[PDB]
Amino acid sequence: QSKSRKIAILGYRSVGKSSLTIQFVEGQFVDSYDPTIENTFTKLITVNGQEYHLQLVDTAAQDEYSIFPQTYSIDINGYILVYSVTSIKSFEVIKVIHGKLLDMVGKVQIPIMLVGNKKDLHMERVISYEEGKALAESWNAAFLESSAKENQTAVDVFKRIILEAEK
Ligand SMILES: Nc1nc2c(ncn2[C@@H]2O[C@H](COP(=O)(O)OP(=O)(O)OP(=O)(O)O)[C@@H](O)[C@H]2O)c(=O)[nH]1
Ligand SMILES: [Mg+2]
Repeated sequence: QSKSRKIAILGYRSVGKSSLTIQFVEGQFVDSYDPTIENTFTKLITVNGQEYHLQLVDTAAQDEYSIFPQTYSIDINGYILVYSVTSIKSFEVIKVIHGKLLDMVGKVQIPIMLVGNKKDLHMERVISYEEGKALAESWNAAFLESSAKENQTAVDVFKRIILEAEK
């Protein structure tokens, strides 16, 4: 009765894939990392009374040239696509990533959500809320903005991808 989830987090370099994950897992914010290394965390959380066993695959940076597999993994229960509100490139890239992710997964019922991270960097935003939101809507995906400095926003990200898979 203790549910299980493997979640993959995707996106361009330095968008905050690791920071969000670490903030959600260890409750702290970090200034540096090992960019091209894949990392996997385990985290237990109770969402609405139900206990979930979480595996979080913090993938290495990908761009428009990264190879996406042609076939999905059964054991992966959902995908978080991250970009930074401070980087146009990361936004262009997350669209390419969604594209290649959709080729890989086909019609299979595995949730994909979109996260615009670094919302706390007000003076460096180059992507509006409406643009991320409308992109997500065009994908029939969920959308949140987040800051890896703000624990509750990282919580809301993972909670939402879990809830999508229950839908
Ligand atoms: N202010 C602010 N800085 C952030 C936020 N998220 C990440 N950063 C910073 O952005 C830089 C990149 O963060 P990472 O978590 O390493 O990004 P990443 O997606 O894991 O990048 P790769 O591992 O290279 O793929 C780091 O210096 C972080 O401290 C955020 O939400 N707000
Ligand atoms: Mg990473």
